[PDB]
Amino acid sequence: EMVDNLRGKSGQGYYVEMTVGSPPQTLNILVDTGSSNFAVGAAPHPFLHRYYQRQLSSTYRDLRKGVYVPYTQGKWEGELGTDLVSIPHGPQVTVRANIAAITESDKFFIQGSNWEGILGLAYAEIARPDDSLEPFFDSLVKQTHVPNLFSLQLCGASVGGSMIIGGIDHSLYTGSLWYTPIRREWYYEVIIVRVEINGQDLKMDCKEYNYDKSIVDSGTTNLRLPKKVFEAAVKSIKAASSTEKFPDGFWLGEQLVCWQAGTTPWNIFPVISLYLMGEVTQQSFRITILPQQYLRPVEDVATSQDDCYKFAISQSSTGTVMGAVIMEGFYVVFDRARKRIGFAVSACHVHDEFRTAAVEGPFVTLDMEDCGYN
Ligand SMILES: CCNc1cc(C(=O)N[C@@H](Cc2ccccc2)[C@H](O)CNCc2cccc(C(F)(F)F)c2)cc(N2CCCCS2(=O)=O)c1
Ligand SMILES: CCNc1cc(C(=O)N[C@@H](Cc2ccccc2)[C@H](O)CNCc2cccc(C(F)(F)F)c2)cc(N2CCCCS2(=O)=O)c1
Repeated sequence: EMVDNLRGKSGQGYYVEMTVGSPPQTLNILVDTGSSNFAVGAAPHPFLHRYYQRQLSSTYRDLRKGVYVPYTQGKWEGELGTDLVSIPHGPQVTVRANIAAITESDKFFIQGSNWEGILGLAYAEIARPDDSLEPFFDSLVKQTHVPNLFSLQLCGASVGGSMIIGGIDHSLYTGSLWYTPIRREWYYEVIIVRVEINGQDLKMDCKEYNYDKSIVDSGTTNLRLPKKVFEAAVKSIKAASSTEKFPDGFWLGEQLVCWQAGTTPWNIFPVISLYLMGEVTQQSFRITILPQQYLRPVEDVATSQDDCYKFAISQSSTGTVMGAVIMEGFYVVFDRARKRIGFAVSACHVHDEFRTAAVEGPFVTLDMEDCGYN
């Protein structure tokens, strides 16, 4: 019943159907492993087709406290309250949860996205205004018998996939699940120990990859990399693809790259391997990313004699973000109960006739260095 319960549009997040209030008001809610506030449009906005109407809910309780959340992209402010929340195509559970009723926003809501709010699935430590505001998943686990785990299978304008709450769906992946420790419970923080491009080690001190943290973030589109890592990665991708030359603006995400329909030269773009810390000392596994992931298609009927793409790798000053383009085609298990994140090749994994996304291990290094930045 939970399979294929996610929809989206490319670059605009994946959402699940939810209800808030009693009687239930149906809203589409963006699934975000990169924050911890459950928030819903609660006043008219140019890009909202619908919004939460507190006055129509018998079960609403105002908490008499405002809240402000600035993301990497977008920001909102609203009023805290609590109400009943359900997931019609999730576990047949309903919980009373904290809800931020958004009454003002700036570059948050997206024209044509089909979602009206956001479900922050990370830990209390990064909830606003502070960690006493219990996140939704914590409320769900406490109030129901749901096991303390969820999994996301994001598939690659319309996109889809599945969120499985309280379990692992074996029909959604092949091969082995490989686990990386959640380093600290705030974001879903993990450790990258090695990066390869086109099979060639980037050859940096591994702490650089995690300056100042690395996170798994379904709510962010791109692979985001620390400046020094971004610059080295762009250099390596440019070199591997040097049979064709693209404008500087493409590499900065300012510009599209386009080819005649059906002729995208995938083979000239390299594979990227991120090695994630294993559960055992100096052991790791790698997830391999194809250009079908990091060249994000941009749908536009005006450009449709062509296939056009945005470079979905960008610079960060706040550490690494493994966003949606990285997660797509993997089955990603957020095993909160065992403080670990599992990766496997998903049922909707990306591949062509030459190459495929992969999750492979184990790998061993003799280097005794801790790759964590702090
Ligand atoms: C899905 C919408 N496209 C993008 C969304 C976000 C982003 O900030 N996502 C946050 C949720 C969100 C979803 C939809 C619209 C707007 C925001 C996600 O929560 C960020 N997670 C890290 C974070 C950063 C700062 C504060 C917090 C806090 F914890 F919530 F406070 C979390 C970033 C982003 N990037 C920056 C542009 C250039 C492209 S990008 O991918 O590099 C593209
Ligand atoms: C904090 C829980 N609010 C509420 C919980 C339930 C309830 O009975 N939940 C059961 C599932 C359900 C889903 C949708 C409609 C009706 C029922 C659930 O199976 C009960 N689980 C045991 C339980 C009961 C009470 C408290 C708790 C708790 F875990 F301690 F919180 C658990 C109903 C409810 N209301 C529905 C609108 C109209 C009035 S209401 O108060 O009855 C508020």
